[PDB]
Amino acid sequence: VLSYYKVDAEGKVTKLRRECSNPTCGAGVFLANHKDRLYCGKCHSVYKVNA
RNA sequence: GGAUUGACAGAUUGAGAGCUCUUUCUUGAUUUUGUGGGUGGUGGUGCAUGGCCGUUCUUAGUUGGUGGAGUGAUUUGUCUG
Repeated sequence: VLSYYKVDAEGKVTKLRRECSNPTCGAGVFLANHKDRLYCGKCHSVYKVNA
């Protein structure tokens, strides 16, 4: 239950909740929307400059 | 269509222990809940024990086989100098 799919008609999908440009990962781990911060969960402090 | 785990920051806390709360993120069969059953315990019992030690005892004492005495417990042997 992670309802951030953003699937449209046409059979096109793009990703809600813009995700991490993590060097550790292949850009699959999703960031996390808080106030004054968007937060990575795998590397639990990476890429935190505000929205 | 998720068992569960972990986490920046803020509150919080002596304490960048998220322990617990807000925000959501992270991981994904290992765990988690209950039952039985275990493990651990510088917890009790030293009067339930082992082992070790100390002491009786820095002394010269202890024992039995065959015989003898004695109904016997026991004694002689292990002695008078």
